Amino acid sequence: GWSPFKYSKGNTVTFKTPDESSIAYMRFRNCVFTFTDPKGSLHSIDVTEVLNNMAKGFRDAQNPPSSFTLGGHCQAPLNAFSFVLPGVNDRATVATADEAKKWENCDATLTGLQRII
Amino acid sequence: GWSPFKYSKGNTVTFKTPDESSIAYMRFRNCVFTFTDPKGSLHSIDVTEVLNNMAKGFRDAQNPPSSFTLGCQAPLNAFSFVLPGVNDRATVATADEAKKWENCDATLTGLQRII
Repeated sequence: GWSPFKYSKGNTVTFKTPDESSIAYMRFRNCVFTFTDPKGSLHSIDVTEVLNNMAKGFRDAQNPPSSFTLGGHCQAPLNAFSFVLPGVNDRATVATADEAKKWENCDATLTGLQRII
Repeated sequence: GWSPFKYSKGNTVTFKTPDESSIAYMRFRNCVFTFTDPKGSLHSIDVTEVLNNMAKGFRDAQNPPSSFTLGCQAPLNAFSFVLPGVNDRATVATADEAKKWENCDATLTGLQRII
């Protein structure tokens, strides 16, 4: 059965199987990343397949993990840049660490449903 | 005020000012790119700022055109805009997989105006 989840700005976003079985069988539906920009406007994007692809990336793991964490190598907390919306928060549109500094107090949320098959 | 537009699969997508003025003053609102994948599932993306950014690319021009065309030019198709994780080049990375998208539907709707 599907289980909704909700993360907010600053969360370390870790997705875990309920019984420590393999993360590669974790599936997602209706996942929406929402954020504000420095002018205060809202942006949203469906990131369901990004998340499904992340779980499927563990298919070949010999020692299969029971979780995966969004940050990357530094478990980067959820912020306006956690998922790319082309034209808004991509590094062509925000091409500097200084330019990205303006987005430091913008809100961000991640909601969706997960399950294991 | 804002004017609606709508483009369908295989249309040549050209945005044109109505008075032959510079296209760098065209702006967009509520632009959504929708497409189907080879399995039949529907996908959508907000492409409002992608389109604003194309128009903005003409701000510095000495002799700006009165139009720009999504593009030589490629008619609207499932790859006309990128939805990360679905139709990007890391996800559809081989020629046999790309071929499966050839018949997929694609639609572009939004509002436009001169500012």
